[PDB]
Amino acid sequence: MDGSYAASYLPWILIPMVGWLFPAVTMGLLFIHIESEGEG
Amino acid sequence: FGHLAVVFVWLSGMYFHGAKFSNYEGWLADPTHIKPSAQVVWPIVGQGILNGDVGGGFHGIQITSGLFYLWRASG
Amino acid sequence: FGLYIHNDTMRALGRPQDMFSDTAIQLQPIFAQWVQHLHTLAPGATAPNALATASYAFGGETIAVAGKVAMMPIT
Amino acid sequence: TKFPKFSQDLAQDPTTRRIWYGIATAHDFETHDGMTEENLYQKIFASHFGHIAIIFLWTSGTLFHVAWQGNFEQWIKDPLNIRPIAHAIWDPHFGEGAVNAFTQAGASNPVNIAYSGVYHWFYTIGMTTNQELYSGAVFLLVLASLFLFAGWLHLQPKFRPSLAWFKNAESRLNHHLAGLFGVSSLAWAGHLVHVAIPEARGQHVGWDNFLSTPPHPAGLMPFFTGNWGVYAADPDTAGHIFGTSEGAGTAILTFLGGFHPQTESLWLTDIAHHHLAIAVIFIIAGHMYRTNWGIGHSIKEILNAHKGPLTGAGHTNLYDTINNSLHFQLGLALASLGVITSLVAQHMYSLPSYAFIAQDHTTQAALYTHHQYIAGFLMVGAFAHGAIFFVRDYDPVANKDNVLARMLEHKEALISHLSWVSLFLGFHTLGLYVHNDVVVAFGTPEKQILIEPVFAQWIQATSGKALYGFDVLLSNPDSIASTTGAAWLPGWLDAINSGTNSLFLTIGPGDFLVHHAIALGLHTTALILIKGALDARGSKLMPDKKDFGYSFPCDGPGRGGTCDISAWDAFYLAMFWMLNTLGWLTFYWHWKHLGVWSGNVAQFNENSTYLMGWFRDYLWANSAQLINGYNPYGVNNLSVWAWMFLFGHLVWATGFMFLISWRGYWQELIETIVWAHERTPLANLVRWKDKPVALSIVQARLVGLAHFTVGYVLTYAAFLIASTAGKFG
Amino acid sequence: SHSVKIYDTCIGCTQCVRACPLDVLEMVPWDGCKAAQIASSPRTEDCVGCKRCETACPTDFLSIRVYLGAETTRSMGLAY
Amino acid sequence: ALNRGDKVRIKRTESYWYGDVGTVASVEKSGILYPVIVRFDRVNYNGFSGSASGVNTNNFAENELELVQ
Amino acid sequence: MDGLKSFLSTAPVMIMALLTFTAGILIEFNRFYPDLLFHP
Amino acid sequence: DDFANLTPCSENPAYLAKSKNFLNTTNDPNSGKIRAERYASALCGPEGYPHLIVDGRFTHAGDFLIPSILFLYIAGWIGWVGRSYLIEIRESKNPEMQEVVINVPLAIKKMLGGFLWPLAAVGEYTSGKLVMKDSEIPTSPR
Amino acid sequence: MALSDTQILAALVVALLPAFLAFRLSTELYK
Ligand code: CLA
Ligand code: CLA
Ligand code: CLA
Ligand code: CLA
Ligand code: CLA
Ligand SMILES: CC1=C(/C=C/C(C)=C/C=C/C(C)=C\C=C\C=C(C)\C=C\C=C(C)\C=C\C2=C[C@H](C)[C@H](O)CC2(C)C)C(C)(C)C[C@@H](O)C1
Ligand code: SF4
Ligand code: SF4
Repeated sequence: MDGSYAASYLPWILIPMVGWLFPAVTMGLLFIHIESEGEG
Repeated sequence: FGHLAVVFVWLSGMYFHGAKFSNYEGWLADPTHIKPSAQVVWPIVGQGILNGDVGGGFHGIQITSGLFYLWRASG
Repeated sequence: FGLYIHNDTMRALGRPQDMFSDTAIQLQPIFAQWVQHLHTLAPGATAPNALATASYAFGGETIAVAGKVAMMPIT
Repeated sequence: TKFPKFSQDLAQDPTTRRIWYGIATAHDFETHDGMTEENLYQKIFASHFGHIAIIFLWTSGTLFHVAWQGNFEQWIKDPLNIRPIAHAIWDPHFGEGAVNAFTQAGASNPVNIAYSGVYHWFYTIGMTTNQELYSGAVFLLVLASLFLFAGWLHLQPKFRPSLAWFKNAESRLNHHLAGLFGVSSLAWAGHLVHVAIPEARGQHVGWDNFLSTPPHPAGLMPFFTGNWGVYAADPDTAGHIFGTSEGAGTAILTFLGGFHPQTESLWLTDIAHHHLAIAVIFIIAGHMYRTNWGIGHSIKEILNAHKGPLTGAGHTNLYDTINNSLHFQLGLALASLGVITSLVAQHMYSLPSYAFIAQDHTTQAALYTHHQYIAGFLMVGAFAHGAIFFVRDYDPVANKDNVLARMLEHKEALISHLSWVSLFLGFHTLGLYVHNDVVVAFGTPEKQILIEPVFAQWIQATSGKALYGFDVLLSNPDSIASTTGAAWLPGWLDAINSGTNSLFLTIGPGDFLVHHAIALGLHTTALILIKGALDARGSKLMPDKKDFGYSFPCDGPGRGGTCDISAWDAFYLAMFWMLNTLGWLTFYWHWKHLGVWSGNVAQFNENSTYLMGWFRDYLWANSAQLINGYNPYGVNNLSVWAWMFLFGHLVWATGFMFLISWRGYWQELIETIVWAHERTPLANLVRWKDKPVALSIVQARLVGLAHFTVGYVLTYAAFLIASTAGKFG
Repeated sequence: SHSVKIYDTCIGCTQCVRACPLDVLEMVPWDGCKAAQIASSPRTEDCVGCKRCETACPTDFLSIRVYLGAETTRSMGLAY
Repeated sequence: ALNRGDKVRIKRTESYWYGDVGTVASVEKSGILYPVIVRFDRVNYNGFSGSASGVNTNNFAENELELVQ
Repeated sequence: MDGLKSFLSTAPVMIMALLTFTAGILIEFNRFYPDLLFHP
Repeated sequence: DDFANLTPCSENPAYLAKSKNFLNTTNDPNSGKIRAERYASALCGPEGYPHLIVDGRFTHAGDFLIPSILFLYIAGWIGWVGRSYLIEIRESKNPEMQEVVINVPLAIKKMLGGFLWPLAAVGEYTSGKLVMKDSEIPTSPR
Repeated sequence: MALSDTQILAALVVALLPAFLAFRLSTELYK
């Protein structure tokens, strides 16, 4: 899974974060916020 | 009783249309070369093209209800 | 249905070796094949007074009428 | 629970519905708890800033990805033989066959092929190297940052605009007409003259040397002395080769008309004079309304002065109605934008402006379909938000006896006559199609009812087309209209009479039938939308619909049953007709242009008069390569399009489950599942925070429509792209 | 919870009261109709919004209306 | 004013028979908000889903009806 | 009988009788004069 | 010199080539020949099929006009007889029952009087009882 | 010519700024 464009290593780390890390992070943050019973 | 009468009318109609408007007698002589057919169309607005040739010089709608095979097995 | 979708995706991704196919991961209906084999052997000893099988769909010879296949084994 | 903070009614809901409706009513700032008009307007201002910044970021990303992983510098060397590249592919789930299939357009890795037609646009506007694209992307990043900061700034207490500022119509119109439209158009004309034209004539000009390179040999002397004709002398000859100095003229403003002989597109100098002239006109228009110097018109007096003895109060008090209602303004803007988008599509497929874009058929088809679908969505939204205005912001006493209130006086007549015209179109159009189908099927295709599109051909003749031999107006050389010495006529007549372009395509009976079908679809969709908007206030079944809001489920099974009675439900019904009409439109366009491009117009002309020809010669025939994208024998570059085709055919069907099955069944099933979870050991340790309930009726309708529309769009896009790419791409 | 409102066109036919399955409505003496009784909704916190009361009203349009508002456990008819 | 065997036109503005013509079946003594009883040939939408018919009678005030006869 | 007369005059019998008459008229006319695309 | 893209079917090579194999619609074997000779009068495109022109010119009045009057007369007949029967029924103390159980004597009597529907329509319009006043028609709340 | 690694990295660094500004704008709009 290699490319000839400049800095070919970027999608190797950027896509997983946009694929796994960022989605899970915002998923958990939003889940915590919507069930936050601190106020109304 | 009424539904039985209706079904009887339907069966008698099938037999009549296979007796008068069918090539069963022709198909019986040559069952492996003639297509069964028991519906014939009046030529009025071009639907006579539906009366395609089913073999043996007979023109009509080929039937897939299997009445011909039942009748042959029935003697 | 996920089996069908998984096969579709594997084929679309150029990975036919990861599919659920006879040339790949196989899901053989072993019970159906076994009962077919049993019913093929029925005329021999399990139903001795039977000349041939109940239907050639289970297995055996290919019965063909005229130039067309009437019935043959269905693997 | 905290979310949603803007509605305490939803925040106290124990069920999961609170999670759903909280999203649904999130951006409905009017109904939020403790909302004032000033806060509403300021929040809307900031949100609009955000959408602008998002648009700029999206454009910057397009530019950056094209510059990074594209083949722009290779494409300009051969625009008619090299596929443009959209972005690189990095899919770990890929296999060897897909990697081999997608390594296309001369790339050294899996990569996509662009179909937005942006390579042609970038080539035409002047940019030719990757560094220019990168600089544009960075500049757009900076612009997005500036607009985001502006949205933050005009939200601070020291910078929040007052309510009187928002309701200033005259100043807004003056600034947004003279400045937003006129000045931007003038700047674009200056960009074309100073950069784009010299670049297209071979002379490289950029930020480094545009200060010492005069666009014309005579700088500002003829312009200031009134001798403007100097700028129109020595145009580009017919032998000019784009991007080179072979056959290149020196004129910067011409009226050549027609198309470039090589690029099959409009001359750049024509675009320059066009945008300059419209800039002047817009600048003049922007000095109309009185703001601070006494001079200028005032909208209120103009509206109140145009009365009439037949309409009663005429346009009285309409100024207050439009100014005080944001939904009225939103509906007007959406209707105008939809009409303009339709115009963009129609005048852009037939009058290409970018070099070598008429020869890239796939991008042309994609652009037409895309902007037409956008126009349809906007036109639906205009009527939807107008119905919202009628429900919420319409004051009967203020608008008493004027045009707005008088619409509701003869609304029954409106709906009646619109129903009649829709039925009249549908009956006698489906009848003709079915008659042709039946007669052709009976082996006698000579009894078909074929009506020549007489009026459209007459219009084409009046514009100059001489094929039909009507000899009227511009087609008649003896007429005065063709003997005025217009500079555009010799080129325009040459362009229209050629059969090598889409400029006023030849038509026949099939085009007649399909245009009348499109008319049926438009009138029926308008019927649904208009009936919903007019009955939103109330009807015989529900005299007090306004008290129940814009979107409510029903009024129960009583009074005979009231399923789908809200105005929201009228919009929901109209969306399907919009999609169907767009499908008819795009099918007609695509089949006609497939025939045009392949040169086999005879196929369409013969087979478009009966529906079986549409079924067989268009759908069945052109799906041969699409469905073969991946095969038991291998995979080719159309594999992704086949997969998305099936994906759309699946999502479309999935929408039917929400559209047909309704709430009670799923509610009872969820009851059973809840019992099962509560009675299962090792699972009672985990319990839900929100009681699971079935989706509400309106939510179900919306979700079904969403799945339906997504499947529709994806299926048609996949089929169109695959068919055109296989045939010509 | 939902809001149940009763207007002055009621004729004291008690059909709305009988049709209510959750016992939200009631009858209170009045002087605007022959029956000298009018419907009342003292227990709207139990109403679910089944609109049977509206279905049973015989007057032109309705002397009783149910506007669905904030949804609680009782209003949503949840047994879990 | 209105009495037995009459022909009046409705002006309730939300009734099913708004603008329709009905007959005054009877009227009663004072103390009633809508004492006039008017019956109509056509039936309204009243009734459960699938009901055979509706309701062809109602009560109106004296100011909501105009005399036709 | 009176009942038979009333039954024969019900809506479905009337509409189907009229449809049969019209269909017969059209079919006979097209039998004798087919392929009538316009008044010559 | 109109319709330069259209040619008469008499000298259209495609129509002439395909007209010798016209199918016989009915049991009469000459139906194909009759159709072939009758369709030679109209205008054919390059596909060999006749076309209709409805610009309003009276040379092609057979394409649309004559059938237009022919259809309009029948449609007016049907509408007028239906409306008159409905109006007469409306005063029989049970209009709905006479709407499902057709009053065959009255029905046929109204049928036989529909050939004068244009004169009756104009007489009704002049007499003012063809169209009801807007104040006498029920309307939904605005 | 094709881009360089430093060009892509500088583009990322520049795009960091609109991310921060959008975060501030979203937080301000949430109020
Ligand atoms: C909206 C614009 C846009 C879009 C749709 C894409 C799309 C893509 N980029 Mg990309 N990119 C963009 C702008 C955009 N780019 C800009 C402006 C930059 C310069 C900073 C980059 C720099 C960049 C790099 C360096 C790489 C990609 C890669 C990719 C691919 C992997 C998915 C991805 O974005 O995550 C990874 C990429 C990022 C996280 C880049 C950040 C995205 C920009 C800066 C912000 C966009 C925000 C957006 C407007 C939010 C919309 C909100 C909306 C959902 C409501 C994908 C094709 C990867 C690739 O080519 O894989 C094959 C990769 O390695 N991009
Ligand atoms: C198992 C199936 C599978 C999977 C997982 C993928 C995965 C991927 N493919 Mg892929 N592909 C597949 C099958 C698959 N493919 C098949 C069968 C084909 C045909 C042969 C292709 C053809 C193909 C091509 C041609 C390309 C990809 C690309 C990609 C990548 C896109 C990056 C991405 O998703 O970030 C971006 C993420 C999104 C855009 C999210 C969209 C979906 C969500 C649900 C929408 C968001 C809704 C909502 C607002 C979310 C709120 C926020 C959320 C956090 C809660 C990704 C790695 C692209 C690539 O490598 O470039 C990066 C690319 O160009 N694929
Ligand atoms: C010269 C002064 C000036 C200028 C330039 C603007 C400019 C703008 N104002 Mg504005 N405004 C002004 C004075 C001005 N204002 C004054 C004096 C007031 C107070 C009375 C306001 C009050 C005001 C409000 C209340 C709002 C704005 C908003 C906006 C923005 C809307 C986005 C837009 O229309 O751009 C995009 C559209 C165009 C540039 C033109 C439309 C496209 C044309 C019609 C057709 C297409 C042309 C072409 C074919 C398409 C390009 C093709 C190409 C891509 C290939 C825009 C940037 C809105 C906002 O929030 O923005 C921040 C908003 O809500 N203004
Ligand atoms: C200028 C554009 C514009 C603006 C500012 C508004 C603004 C508004 N509209 Mg409106 N509308 C518009 C265009 C616009 N609309 C158009 C074009 C249509 C036609 C479709 C509508 C139809 C419409 C209706 C029918 C309603 C509104 C309503 C509203 C109001 C609040 C609800 C809302 O929009 O947020 C909430 C919006 C949402 C929850 C939408 C989320 C749905 C997402 C976007 C679908 C995404 C699909 C999915 C991601 C696809 C994945 C693909 C993947 C698989 C590849 C608000 C005043 C509502 C109202 O009356 O409130 C007063 C209302 O009932 N609008
Ligand atoms: C192919 C499917 C189809 C068809 C034919 C129709 C047809 C119609 N719709 Mg509909 N609709 C459809 C799908 C369809 N719709 C879908 C999927 C939706 C989304 C929910 C809608 C939403 C919708 C709305 C919201 C509205 C309509 C309206 C209409 C009518 C407008 C008149 C018209 O367009 O042509 C004229 C009609 C036809 C050509 C259809 C008649 C065709 C038959 C074959 C004629 C012959 C009768 C036949 C011989 C009877 C035999 C019975 C016997 C065998 C038992 C018409 C009855 C509008 C309406 O009522 O207008 C007054 C309206 O308001 N429809
Ligand atoms: C009288 C009657 C009724 C009622 C009828 C009513 C109330 C009718 C009302 C009509 C109204 C109010 C308006 C009518 C408008 C008609 C228009 C605008 C006609 C336009 C004609 C055109 C555009 C002719 C076009 C070209 C004319 C030409 C002759 C060629 O072809 C070419 C071609 C097709 C271009 C019923 C319904 C009750 C019952 C019926 O049986 C009879
Ligand atoms: S059903 Fe209606 S009229 Fe009867 S008591 Fe209830 S509110 Fe009053
Ligand atoms: S809606 Fe149902 S529960 Fe509520 S008051 Fe009416 S009948 Fe009772």
